Amino acid sequence: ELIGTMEQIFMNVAIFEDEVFAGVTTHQELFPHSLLSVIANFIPFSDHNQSPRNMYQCQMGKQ
Amino acid sequence: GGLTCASAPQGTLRILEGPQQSLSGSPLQPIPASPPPQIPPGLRPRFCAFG
Repeated sequence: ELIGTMEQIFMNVAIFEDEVFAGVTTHQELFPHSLLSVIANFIPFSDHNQSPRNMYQCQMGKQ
Repeated sequence: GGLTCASAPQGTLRILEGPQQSLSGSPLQPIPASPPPQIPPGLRPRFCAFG
């Protein structure tokens, strides 16, 4: 389903399959790192380093 | 051909197509969990200490 910008303030999407419940959860993201850009995916182990390190790596790789 | 007026209608039946039944299944169909990474089979020490 192509959820748009205003639908997903009223939809209960879920990230993981375990977080899907009965009656509450109505959608699910495709793969759980979908919230990240193309360049910020290319960072290895993004969930372990701090956030300005990632925001600085995204402008290292473009230099 | 005079077309005189009549009284007030009591109720107004609204005909509309029915709700989409049997569209959603009674269990849900989630994307399956991506598997946790395995230690691959056939791992051995390939580096021998020199001399």
